Amino acid sequence: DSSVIYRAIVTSKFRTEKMLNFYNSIGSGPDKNTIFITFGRSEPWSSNENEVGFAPPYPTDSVLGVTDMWTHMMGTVKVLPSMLDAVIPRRDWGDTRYPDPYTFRINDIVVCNSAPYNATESGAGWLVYRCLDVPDTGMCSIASLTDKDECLKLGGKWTPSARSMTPPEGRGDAEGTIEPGDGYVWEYLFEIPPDVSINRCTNEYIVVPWPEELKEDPTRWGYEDNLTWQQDDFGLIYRVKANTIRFKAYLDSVYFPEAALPGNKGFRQISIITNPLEAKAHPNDPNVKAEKDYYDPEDLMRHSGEMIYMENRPPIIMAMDQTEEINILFTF
Amino acid sequence: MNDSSVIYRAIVTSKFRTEKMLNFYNSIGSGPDKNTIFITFGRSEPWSSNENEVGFAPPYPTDSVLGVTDMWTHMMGTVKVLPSMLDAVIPRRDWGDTRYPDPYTFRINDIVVCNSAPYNATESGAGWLVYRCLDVPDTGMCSIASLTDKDECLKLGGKWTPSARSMTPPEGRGDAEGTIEPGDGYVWEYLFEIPPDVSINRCTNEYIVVPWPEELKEDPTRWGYEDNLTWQQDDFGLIYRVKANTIRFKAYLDSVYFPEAALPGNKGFRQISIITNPLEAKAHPNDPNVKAEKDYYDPEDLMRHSGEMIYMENRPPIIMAMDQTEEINILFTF
Amino acid sequence: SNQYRWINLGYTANNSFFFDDADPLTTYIIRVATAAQDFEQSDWIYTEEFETFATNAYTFQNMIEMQLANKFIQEKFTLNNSDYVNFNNDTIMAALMN
Repeated sequence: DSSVIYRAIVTSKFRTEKMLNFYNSIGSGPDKNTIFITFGRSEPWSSNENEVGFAPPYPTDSVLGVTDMWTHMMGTVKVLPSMLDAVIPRRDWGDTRYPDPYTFRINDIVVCNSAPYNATESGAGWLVYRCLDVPDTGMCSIASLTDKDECLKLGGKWTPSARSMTPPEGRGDAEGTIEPGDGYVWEYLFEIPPDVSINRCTNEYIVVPWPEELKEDPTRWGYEDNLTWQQDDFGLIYRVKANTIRFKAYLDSVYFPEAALPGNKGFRQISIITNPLEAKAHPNDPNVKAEKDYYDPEDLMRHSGEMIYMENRPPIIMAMDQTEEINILFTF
Repeated sequence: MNDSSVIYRAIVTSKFRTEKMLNFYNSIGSGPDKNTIFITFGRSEPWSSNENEVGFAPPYPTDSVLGVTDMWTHMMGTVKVLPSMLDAVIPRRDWGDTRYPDPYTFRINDIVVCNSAPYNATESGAGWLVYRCLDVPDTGMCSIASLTDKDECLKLGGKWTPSARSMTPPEGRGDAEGTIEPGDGYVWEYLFEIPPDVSINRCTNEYIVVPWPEELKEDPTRWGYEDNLTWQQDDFGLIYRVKANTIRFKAYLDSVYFPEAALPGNKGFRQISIITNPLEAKAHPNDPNVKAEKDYYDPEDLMRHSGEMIYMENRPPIIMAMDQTEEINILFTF
Repeated sequence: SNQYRWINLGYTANNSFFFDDADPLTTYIIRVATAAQDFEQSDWIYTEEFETFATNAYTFQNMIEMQLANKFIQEKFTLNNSDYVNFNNDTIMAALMN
């Protein structure tokens, strides 16, 4: 083939913006989408449900698959923007329950300061660091090569063969070097207040703030001090390359009118629909867009709004305890 | 995880691919919150010894800042992409053209255009009417992809090549509610209107434009609604029903806006990016800062590395001689 | 892929269809796939290259008073030649054997 050829790749930063686009898209007024979570499907399918494996009916996106859904919907909850949050993969420094506790690739964000085996500063904060460099020893990445720098040119991912003693101790970029001792040049990036970490962060993911909550104070997030050639560089959601978002809601918040049915027989399939219209008595009424807080699905028009996601799952009967949690973590 | 006791099934459907796209365009607007877009132009360096030729290609860019930084070094000028220029598209299949491989056929769910041309022209006061798609293939004669055959195997299997031609594929605006079925089989489902003005402008040899909601909901009868009772079913808007799921924006690079650069010999070597929400020179560094609203900013005044780079590309020569405008088409599925 | 051809045996709405023919000491290599209305076909899966046996076998139950002619066994069952006597078709008969 002889022709002009161009080699192009979308940057990862495109994703985080797209993520930032789904957030802010939640609001009351028009042009702001409103998402609902739906459960429903009270009646059991087959008899092999409640057994092991066996799979559910695989859900389809056709019109027939939507119609029945609206007939079985037991209840719904409206997602408010507050209960949605950004998230990133968390690597706790020097934790033995996750791979490579003492070793780190060229750039990997790693939280420290939480749990005793990493100490660094006190006054909590759950400090986080990007790690800009590594000791040079040990064979790494493509083919053989030998040395770090040559392995850093020609692409490559260099894994240090020397355990990194002690966590990153400082508040500012490139905390390594400056002493005969080893370690490598971690770079502070923000902080996580203790109050949010007990709620908003699970052990799989650590929250990173929306470029909003960083306003109405930065300090709570330990971002109060920064180089910032720009007046702000305010949103750091780009700095981490945060690729994903996470939802959380308590099942006490979802609204079941019947209130004895979801408990006795589980909701077998969950789907999330967008922009439902309110109940219209007859096609004599103008189209209104759904607001307030609960919506017994009787008050939702059938096929009223489009549905981005369907799940089919075995019965997942729910206890009425005031804590059980939805997750539904989006990867945008 | 793997092979868990419980096994669940999740479609993610189509619409999420489209609805996510809508949120992208739904804020391009003017203000602090609306994060406008800017395309950008390229490198002056011969880029290699073998530069102009067919074989070989620019080196693959890198997402790392080490590659982000060289653009603002090697870049000249940024055209702006207005909200009006970006557009959502569809492959534009049309019946009757001999140039494209299969003249009619158009199996099961496919988008057609007619009345666009010599061969397909009918009933034209409306220009292109035709974004309507096929509801059902015609009766039998479908020999489909595997062994089995009959009007059955679409369900357990693939798609039908009906083997019979279609005739009179033009159609009225449509039947009340559900739509027309003029000939043998080949039921047709009428999909919007597409007036002629937007056609000759914002369509192309490939693809086609679909309106966004907030236009049609604003104005029926230009794009031609109120025939559709299924409209009041789910508000106006319909970018979903078309299953658009793709977005492209374009930019006009006119050598007049960049009179420097455009001299006898400019070689415009590769690099043509995209970006978001840049900022002004700021004069002396201490100051407030402003969102950048003015077209064709020069590379200087942009606060080197302001905003975040959302795209990258390398096209080895281009040309960019004076008086020859440049039209860049870039197509995303987001 | 230089061989095997393939032979479609049809489709089924439940797992585990029962197959016939397959002349002895030949065939082998079954393969299956799944499909639906809205989904693209999955990938084929092969089973452990089996092989058919020499003749056939049966163990049948009936009254202890009744006995079976060895031809009716050999023709219809252990050699699997149908149409010998098809109880769905033929008229049979009965005689009193003094």
